[PDB]
Amino acid sequence: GTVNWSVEDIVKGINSNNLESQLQATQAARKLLSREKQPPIDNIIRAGLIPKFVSFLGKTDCSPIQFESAWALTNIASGTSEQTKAVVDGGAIPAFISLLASPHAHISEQAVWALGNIAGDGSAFRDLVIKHGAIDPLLALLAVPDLSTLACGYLRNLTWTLSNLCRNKNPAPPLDAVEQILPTLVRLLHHNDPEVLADSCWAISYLTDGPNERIEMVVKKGVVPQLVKLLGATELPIVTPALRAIGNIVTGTDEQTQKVIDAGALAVFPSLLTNPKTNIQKEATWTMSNITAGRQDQIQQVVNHGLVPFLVGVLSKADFKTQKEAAWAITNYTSGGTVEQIVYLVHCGIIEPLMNLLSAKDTKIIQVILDAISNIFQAAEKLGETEKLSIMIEECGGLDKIEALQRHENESVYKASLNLIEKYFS
Amino acid sequence: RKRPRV
Repeated sequence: GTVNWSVEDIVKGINSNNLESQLQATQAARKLLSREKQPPIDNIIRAGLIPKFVSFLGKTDCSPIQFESAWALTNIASGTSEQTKAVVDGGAIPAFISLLASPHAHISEQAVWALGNIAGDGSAFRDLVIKHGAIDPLLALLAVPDLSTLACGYLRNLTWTLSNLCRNKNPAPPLDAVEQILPTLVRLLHHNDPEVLADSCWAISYLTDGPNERIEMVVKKGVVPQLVKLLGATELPIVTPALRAIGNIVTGTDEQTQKVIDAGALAVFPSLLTNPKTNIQKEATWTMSNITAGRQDQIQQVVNHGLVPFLVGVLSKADFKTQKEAAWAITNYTSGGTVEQIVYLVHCGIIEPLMNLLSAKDTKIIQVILDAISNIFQAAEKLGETEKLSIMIEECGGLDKIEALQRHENESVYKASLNLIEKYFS
Repeated sequence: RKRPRV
């Protein structure tokens, strides 16, 4: 019927003055654009078909051509920024927003999907979709007493499109648009479906990726306990965005961080800091570094939850990017912690893995480590035991590495290293 | 970020 038409034939059918001929040509275009190996998006665009598709979105009496043109345009809009731009340039945004009210769920859903691709291009099209008024009819689709009565695929598409309206920076989404979306997001964050949860978490992770007032908007909605619960999920597609959101939240104020600690997040980090997925380990350690940058009572809760040995472990053996995050966690800890907290750190075995990382070809981690060593030496001086620490550092090979760094081509490196040798090894 | 319907 409509499989493997030529673009020439699609054009001839869409140019006929016969709505049913147009419908069949539009379906043929949809099937072309729905094949996976290199759909001819640019050939369709060049044939001038986008404005016809867009005008078909308004044909209320031929709902199949609304559906077929919506799908065709969705797949064009899923392409490069230039292809998405051709869809927007054809007037598609207000036509899709009008389609959100279609009595045919499959057509409404297709408009949701299209708007998600357009908004997902970037900040400017995201904000243009918002200016045309997409948010109110999108949210109205979710204004039911129990989300479980909506079709699963429909709900997943709505969640994904809403997460694209929360996404991207420079600029972040408008504050009022965020406030309007957030209660529906909180509700989706409690829905039982794994993909709805994953995409809800992604949305929250976008919204918390920014200055403290943005984080506060999210935290004051009370979602942190639910984020921590999802941090413990078995599905990696959920843990990844949930951990990202928690990490973002702990880049804020110590009071925001404290919400994360009070919700029980620290009890999941034994698993996270040993997780077989390298990126989970890395982002868990990043999160820990922004918790050891906090107050001494927060550092103390890291101690009480037994996480210091887990930081020793990721410093000892992990992917290098994780090890560097662990170096940051350690210097933050040593810079902010009490003397007894730093003593405890050393008794957990931090010194040797810290020293072994002075062999690394990355001058930034070397600076971080040297700074940590100075902080620890300062605790030792406050205890009159700089010498025992000097011995400990030498007996594990650390001094060789430090003086090797005296002749390092980076400046603050050899300055800090030299300083250390003058002050502590003579 | 973007996804086609297949």
